[PDB]
Order: sequence, then C-alpha cells, then structure tokens
Amino acid sequence: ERMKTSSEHVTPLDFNYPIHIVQAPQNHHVVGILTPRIQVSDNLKPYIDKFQDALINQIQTIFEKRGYQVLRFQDEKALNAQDKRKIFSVLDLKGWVGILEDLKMNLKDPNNPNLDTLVDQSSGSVWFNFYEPESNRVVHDFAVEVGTFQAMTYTYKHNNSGGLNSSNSIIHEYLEKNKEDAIHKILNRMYAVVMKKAVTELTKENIDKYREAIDRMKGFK
Amino acid sequence: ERMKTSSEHVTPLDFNYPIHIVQAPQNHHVVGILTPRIQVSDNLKPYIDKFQDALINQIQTIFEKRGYQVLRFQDEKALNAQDKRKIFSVLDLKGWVGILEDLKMNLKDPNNPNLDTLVDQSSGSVWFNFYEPESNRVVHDFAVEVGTFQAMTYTYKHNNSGGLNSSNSIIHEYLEKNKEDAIHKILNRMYAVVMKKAVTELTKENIDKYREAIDRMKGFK
Repeated sequence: ERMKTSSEHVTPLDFNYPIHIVQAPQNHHVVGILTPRIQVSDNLKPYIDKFQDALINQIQTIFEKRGYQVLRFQDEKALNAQDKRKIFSVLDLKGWVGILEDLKMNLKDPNNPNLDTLVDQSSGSVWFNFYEPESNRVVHDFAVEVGTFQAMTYTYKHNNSGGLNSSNSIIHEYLEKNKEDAIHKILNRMYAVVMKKAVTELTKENIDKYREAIDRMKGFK
Repeated sequence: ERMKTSSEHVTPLDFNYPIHIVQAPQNHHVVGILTPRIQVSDNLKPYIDKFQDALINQIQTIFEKRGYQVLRFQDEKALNAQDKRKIFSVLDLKGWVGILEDLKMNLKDPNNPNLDTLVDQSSGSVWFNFYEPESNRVVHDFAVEVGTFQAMTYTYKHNNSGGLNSSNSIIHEYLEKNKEDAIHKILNRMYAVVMKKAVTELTKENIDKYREAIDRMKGFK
C-alpha cells in the first residue's frame, strides 16, 4: 500500500480495531497471555508501548468474548509449576517491526516518468503461537507480514531537460510534519492488519483444537 | 524455505555469490557506494560487519566488471560539492534484518499431526537505490524480502495419548549448536538472495538509464 502524507495535519494514532463477537457462556478455562516482545526501530520506540498495550487489551477481549478467563504473565518463566498445570494454554507474540526512513524511489508511473519520491517504508513481521505450557503442544500458530506499507514523505518532479529545479531540491528541514504523518499512518495500517489477523485466527475451533486431550492431561473434569 | 539444523556440525558462513560478467571496457564514469545501513537484531550483531563487507565488495566488482570506477563514502554528507558534481550516481543500501528465536510451530504435516518444532525465523527486508546526488534523480531502485527463511532448531513428537514424553521436553541447555547452525544457515540464505537480486538488477541498461541527461548536466563530454 502506498499512501500520501500531509505537511498540514498529522493523522492521529488510532490503535483500535472493532471486534464483533457475541458473548459466549463461561467455559471455566483460563488462558495466559505473555507480554509481547516486539523489537522495533528507534523511530518506533516512542510508540511501541501504546501499540503493544492496545493489541494485548484487544486480544484479551477476544478470549473473554469467547468465554475464557484471561491472565497476564511477564514471560514463560513467570508461570510457576502450579500455574502451568492450571492454565489451558498460553499466547506468545514475538515480532521484528521497523520503518526505514528517507528512501528515494521512482514512482513507476509510465505516464509520469519524471516523478520520484522520498518514502518511509515498513519492514518485518509478527509471529503468534498458542501453546500448552506443560507439554509444549502447539494448539495454533500464525503470523503476519507488516513490511507492505509505504508513505510518501516528499514527491518531486524533474524538469523535462533534467538538471535542478525547485521540486527536486529536497530540504528535510521542511519535512518534519510529513515524516510524523508517515510514521502515524504506517503504525495505523500495521495495527489494523495485525488485529485483522488475530480476529481471523483466534476462533473457537482453533482455540479448542486440543481441548479434550489437554483437559484429560490436566484433570479438568 | 524450511531447513533442518545439526547438533554435530555448525554450517560454516559462506558470504560469497559467484558473479559471471565479462570485463567490459573502461567507460571513465565513477560511481560511489555508501556504507550500508542494515539494522539488525542483537543475535546478528556478531555477523553483520562480515555480511555487509562481503556484499559491498561483491557489488563493487559488479560495477567494475561493467566498466565503472568505484569509490566508497561513509554517507551522503561525506560527498563534498565537487564529489557530487563529478560522481555519475551513488548506490545506497538500507535494511531492517532480524532473526526471531525459539518460535514454536506445528509442522503442518497432515500425515504427522503430532510433530511440532522449535524454529528460528528470519524477518525484514533490504532496499537499494542508485541516484544522481546533485539532482536526486532515481536512476534505479529495487528491494528484496529476507523474512522467508525458517531453521528448525528442535523437532518434537507428542505421544498419541498426549501428555509428556522424552521428545516434547524442550531443554535449551542441549541446543547451543543447533541454534548457532540455524543463524549461520539463515545468514547464508539471506546473503545469496540479496546478491542474486543485486546481480539481476545492476545491469548495464539500468545503470545507464539516464546516462545522456546526467552526462549533459555534469559536462562529461
């Protein structure tokens, strides 16, 4: 996806993906969610906590709507021996997520071959697995690519004769808002595609894939 | 691509991609190559200098075989005003390249549904552009995805009845060699796909895309 940016208005962050699941009855199973470990580029460090916190809050609501109780844990090691015996399964999220800045590209418009652009470009991916902590049975695993978003920070057009002109003078000192807008729009897209994935994969059928065997092993009667 | 690993033999690093280009005559143009800026995950920090150094050395030989002289520069700012007037165009490489460790996945074998695996998984991408530094004319740009490689560090098989068994006890204290092997094999694959890309795109026709206009602007007679 390729998106324009603005020097006038910075697009607000909007880390929310509407979920429409009818409240199921309580199934008395408890699931754990570990703090995600998404490593990010330096430009994303001011945002990643807001991003992760929203994601975890929304994923928690998927499980709750489907009738599970949900507990949060720092990491795998935070589950003591009794926790592991009791918990149905645990969701772990890991990721490598970055935005590369100030890339110059030709726009690839055959009708406009003199148009080039300065872009920010996303890169990386996030990986989910839902596993039973005693046995390491993988109940469900899935992933999402997030390196598919490009925001044009500055578009320029060469003169028919080549050489220098007002457009192709790139002055970063005038682009601060475009560049903030780029990061915000990419973040909003990356949030939506991760959450769409989560909603699509965290279904009753996938969550319950090994319910009988897990409940037998754990003595859940 | 999904690859096995070994606890016996760590696959040597092999950052070399054979290039077969007949030495063209000297064209008296000079190109610049900037030090690449590939940001990597912490597990790749011991390797990235070796990786980048090899890539740059091989890309330099592509341009030289095609008849260009090649100069190296620290960054865009290292090109003084006279350098920018003289240099034909400059190649910049940026990337976001990581390996996520210890992911648990079901193997997706319908004939073997009890087989799960611990994997290292690559993630990210690298972005090339070749641009004329005075005008910012993008001569050629291209990119390569590198998040497509998975190395199985430990494969395990659940008993038909579920529960615990010798296989599904995951003991990281025994996996040091498998994990070193994983990183080395992924790095070798990522090198080969980046270099294949570079060879495919850094052709005489793409390098010379704006030769006349650039030479006219610069007074190259």
